[PDB]
Amino acid sequence: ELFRSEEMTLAQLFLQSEAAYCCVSELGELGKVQFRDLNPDVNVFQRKFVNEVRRCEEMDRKLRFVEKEIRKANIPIMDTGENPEVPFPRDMIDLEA
Amino acid sequence: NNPEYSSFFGVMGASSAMVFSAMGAAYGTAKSGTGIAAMSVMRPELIMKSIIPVVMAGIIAIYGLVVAVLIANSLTDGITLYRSFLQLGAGLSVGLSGLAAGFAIGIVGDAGVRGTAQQPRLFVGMILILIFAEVLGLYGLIVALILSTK
Amino acid sequence: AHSFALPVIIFTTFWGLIGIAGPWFVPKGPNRGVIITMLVATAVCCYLFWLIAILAQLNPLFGPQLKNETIWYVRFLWE
Amino acid sequence: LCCGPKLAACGIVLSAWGVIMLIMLGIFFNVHSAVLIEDVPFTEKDFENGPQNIYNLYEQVSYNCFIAAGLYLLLGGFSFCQVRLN
Amino acid sequence: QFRVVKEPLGFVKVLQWVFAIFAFATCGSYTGELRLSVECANKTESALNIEVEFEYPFRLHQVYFDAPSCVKGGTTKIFLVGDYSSSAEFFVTVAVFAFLYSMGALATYIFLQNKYRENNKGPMMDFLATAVFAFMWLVSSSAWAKGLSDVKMATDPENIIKEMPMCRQTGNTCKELRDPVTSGLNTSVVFGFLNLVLWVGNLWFVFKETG
Amino acid sequence: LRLWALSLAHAQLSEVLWTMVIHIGLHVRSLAGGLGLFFIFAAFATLTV
Amino acid sequence: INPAPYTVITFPFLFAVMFGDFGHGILMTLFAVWMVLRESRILSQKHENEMFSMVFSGRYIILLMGLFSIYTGLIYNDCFSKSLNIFGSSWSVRPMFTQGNWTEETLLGSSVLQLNPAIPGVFGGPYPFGIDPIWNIATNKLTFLNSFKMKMSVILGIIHMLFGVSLSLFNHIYFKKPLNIYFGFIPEIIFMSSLFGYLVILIFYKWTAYDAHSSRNAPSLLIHFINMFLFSYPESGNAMLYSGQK
Repeated sequence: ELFRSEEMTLAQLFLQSEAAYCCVSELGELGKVQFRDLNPDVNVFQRKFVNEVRRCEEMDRKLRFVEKEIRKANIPIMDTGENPEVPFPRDMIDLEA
Repeated sequence: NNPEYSSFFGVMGASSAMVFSAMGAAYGTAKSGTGIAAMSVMRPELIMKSIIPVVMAGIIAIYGLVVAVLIANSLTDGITLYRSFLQLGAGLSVGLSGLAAGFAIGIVGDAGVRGTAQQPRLFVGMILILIFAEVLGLYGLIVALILSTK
Repeated sequence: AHSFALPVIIFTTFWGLIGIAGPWFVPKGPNRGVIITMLVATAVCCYLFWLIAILAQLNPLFGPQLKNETIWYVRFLWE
Repeated sequence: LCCGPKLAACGIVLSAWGVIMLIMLGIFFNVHSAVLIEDVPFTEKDFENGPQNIYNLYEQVSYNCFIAAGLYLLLGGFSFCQVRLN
Repeated sequence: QFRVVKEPLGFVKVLQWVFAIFAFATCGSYTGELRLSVECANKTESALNIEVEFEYPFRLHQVYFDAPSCVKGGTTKIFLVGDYSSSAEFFVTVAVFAFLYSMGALATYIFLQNKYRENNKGPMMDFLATAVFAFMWLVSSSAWAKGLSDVKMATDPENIIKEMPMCRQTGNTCKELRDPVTSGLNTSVVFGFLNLVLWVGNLWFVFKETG
Repeated sequence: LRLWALSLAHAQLSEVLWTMVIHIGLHVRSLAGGLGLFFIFAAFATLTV
Repeated sequence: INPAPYTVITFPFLFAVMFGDFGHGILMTLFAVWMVLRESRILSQKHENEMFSMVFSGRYIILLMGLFSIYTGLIYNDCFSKSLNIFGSSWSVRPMFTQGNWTEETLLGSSVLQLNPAIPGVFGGPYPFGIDPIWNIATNKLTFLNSFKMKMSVILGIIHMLFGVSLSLFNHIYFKKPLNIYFGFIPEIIFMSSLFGYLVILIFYKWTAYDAHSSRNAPSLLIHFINMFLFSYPESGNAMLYSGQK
């Protein structure tokens, strides 16, 4: 006996969307499950979640601008850590607002 | 006892070795330099990191000497008629092998280095093929040594 | 002067003992299998290449040569 | 301050490797009397008498290594002194 | 303190130190000479005085002597046999190492008594270090015994004269003049044997003291 | 045989480097022996690295 | 099949046999430990030099190569084209003027001369560890340092092709495909072994077959293989190896 490639197989998944937000958050926290696309013929922008996509984009742009400001302020970062501190509220939207 | 015109072939081999080796290294430096000039306008920060083929041309150069110093040290003012033709063959073989390896390494390096200026990550296969062209020169040095063995 | 049976015997027992005893003394673990494989592999490659290395000087078919300064020097050297 | 560690770490490692190399080499020249197995070339032409002058010449050859070894100690000292400046 | 000075450990350790600094020191500077003559049939070509010197590390294998060949006025060089610097070099080099370690141990005894009486752990280190040194002393004593016996029936003039290629012809008579003196060899092996047995005694005392 | 070739080439290039740098540094006088060893050995180090 | 666990070792030792220098291996291991002991200090640092990023990404590979280069340098008994007196000389050619019929022709004359292994009192057994330094001091050392290293590299490659072949049979065990094994794998192993096993056994036998007293009528090194493939077996000077080998 020796070590071959590992073992894994497709298993379906039912989940209510409201709890699915937190479900996929946790699944990504674990990092140990693949993902795939089940609706290939539809366009990426036709998935209708592009609203979340471009609001992510605009927070990204705002954060880039304040990053440039801080680089002009020449204030170094400290990296306190605590990597798992990303919660799941809708309060993030008006916080970034 | 021996016939005259003994050292002629030995010295001729010694000269031809370096002449052809230097000529190959010259063409290598040619192609490399013009390639760096070609790419540098848009990627000024890759210029130091894109300096591979020239030092490889210098490795064909250090090969030139290892063979030049060997043939020079073996040279004396007396030959048994066996080392004369031997030295000539060694010099011709090593010189032209350096020439051909320099030609290959130069043009392929120019093409590759001036091509990676757009796509960064393909850069490694350039060194792969380049140093295969270098192992060609290594084979040249091999035959030089086995020829000086006798 | 030197022997061949004594050196070949001592080193083959050394490396064979290393290889055979390798797997057993390791405690149970997930790193155990890979360690066993690399230990047996290094044992075998080292041992075979050592066999050819020691055979390199066995039953010579030709006698080396030397210089004349080397003649007198080696004559007045060891032994 | 002057002569920062960026341009002196190379000097430190070079001096360390050089002192160890030179000390071992001098040990080989002295103790082994420079057997041909470790050192073929010499500096003389006439050996009419015997090995005593060869041994003496190898003794002074082994002596010649100490000066360079101490020089490398001195270079390492200067390099480390420059590194200590910050 | 004086209590440990009166304790056998300090006196005993100092005793082995003085025995060693006598023994290996004398071993490192021994020397001697033996004399020979090859009084061939012709007085003009005969040899009456030959000197050959032996000295530390006792590498008899490259010792030699140049004597007239007695054939038409020639001369030949002949080299003795026997390589004894392996065992001897091992013994003296490791004896120097043991001397340095003895200096360190004595320094720890006299200056670091407080760090010596803590946890009774360093005594164990000293114990197995001395045990390795004692095993070494035994094996090197055996090697030196075999070496000195080999030297004993190697330096005998019968071996070299039967090695003399040109003494087989009539008229080539050759008598040893001054025989070699081997006081150094048996004195030194006696010194080493005393050191070995006394280090064994030290080991036993340390085994009885570390409790 | 190309592994053998690389090993051969390495051995001979190291030998010629030794004969070119270290062997030429051999003279009786200590005045230059203890001084020029600096630059000859620095050259050896740079060439090998 | 995952050949990676075996590759863990199979890479560094080839790197080492190619890289035949002890001291260079010491320097490589010095660099490797300088990187490894600075693991955390390098994790905190950012790899601005991407070449250094690749170098760090495989330290373990680097230190494996370093250790195996040290090992190869040790067993070669070569270090910057020099060797040190560790074991005995292992030749001990004392009789040259005596037992060998020579007195004096040195200096201007007899500059170079070969010695006869046949004469007794000149052989000191094989050198226990590594190449005998007689080759290091010798002038035509390269002539025969070719031959055994040639054969050595060949032997190595043959062994590797052997177990590499066996791996495919293992693969076919785990797929349960005897269709491609019955008229398949076994013929490959027979075809490969019949030639390379023959070559390696020929060489092991040739090594200890003959001695210095039969040197000037001994078999060649490789020409007999060429004759074997040529189908031509003249009896003139047939250097017979074992009885009935035809």
